[PDB]
Amino acid sequence: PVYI
Amino acid sequence: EFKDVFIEKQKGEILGVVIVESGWGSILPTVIIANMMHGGPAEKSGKLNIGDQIMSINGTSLVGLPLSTCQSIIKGLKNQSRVKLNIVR
Repeated sequence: PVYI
Repeated sequence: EFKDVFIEKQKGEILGVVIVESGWGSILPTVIIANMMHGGPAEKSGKLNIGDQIMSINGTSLVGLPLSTCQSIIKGLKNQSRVKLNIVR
């Protein structure tokens, strides 16, 4: 889920 | 409860976390740590744990802006050595  | 998070890491290690729209009671219109990279500086530190609401990062106030906006805030500081966040456990 798109890691920041 | 509010808490000033401090994630000391190195560049090229973003942070390792996932945020989403705070659909909870909405105590503070911010994002929710829905996921975390179990291995990066996020898990290494410990100060950051899933189920927390992040308000502002290094001054960047998130309390009000959408999710996409917040994501941009963090992804922007992908080369930081110290992440000073103000979230509420």
